[PDB]
Amino acid sequence: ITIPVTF
Amino acid sequence: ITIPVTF
Amino acid sequence: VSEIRHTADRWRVSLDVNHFAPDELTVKTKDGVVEITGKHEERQDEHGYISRCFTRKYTLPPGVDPTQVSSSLSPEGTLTVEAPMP
Amino acid sequence: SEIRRWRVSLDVNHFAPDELTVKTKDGVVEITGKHEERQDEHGYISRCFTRKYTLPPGVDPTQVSSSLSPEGTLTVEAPM
Repeated sequence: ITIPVTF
Repeated sequence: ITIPVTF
Repeated sequence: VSEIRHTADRWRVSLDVNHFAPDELTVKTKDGVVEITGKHEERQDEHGYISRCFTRKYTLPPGVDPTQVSSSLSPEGTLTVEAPMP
Repeated sequence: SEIRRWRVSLDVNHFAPDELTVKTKDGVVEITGKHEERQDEHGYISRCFTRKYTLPPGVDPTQVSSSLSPEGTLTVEAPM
């Protein structure tokens, strides 16, 4: 389950 | 350790 | 992590809180509810900076007096909350 | 729950994908897992944590990716 990553 | 309780 | 350990006429629960320090724990009781909070601010551990919070609520059986609720911490980070029955 | 390209393991079994967030700021990845009070086998429980890691110098902040294993282990990884 490829969870987002915000920057 | 004898932890106290808040009522 | 959590163990129900009632005895004949004595309410009793156990909880694994090994990550917390005695002063990072709070046990609070009100109207048939026992309330456990574990909490520490951001601090270093081996892998970096960790901050934890949890709140655990147990329902207290009727008749039980929140004046009588007590606690204790084992050296191995297990918190126990007990209370006797009327 | 350790650090091993650059990658980190982490146990978040008690958290759901929408209760987790991953963010990168200032050469630091920040992992937050929060769930509001929910009933369990013993009563009610609410949990929160924030975990920070400093990114190694080579690492590009925009390339950092994340994936949660379905049995409750979160990994965060990037290459250099």
